[PDB]
Amino acid sequence: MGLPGRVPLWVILLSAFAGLLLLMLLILALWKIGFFKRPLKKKMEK
Repeated sequence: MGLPGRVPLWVILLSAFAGLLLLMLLILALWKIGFFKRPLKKKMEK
């Protein structure tokens, strides 16, 4: 066994799709660490 090192066009899709998962998770991950860093309209009643 051993491929000639070919590069399947899918590599771009399979990769782009693979990296998308992390690339998204970072953006979403921040949001959790972001939104959470912004409490909604504090309470009142003094």
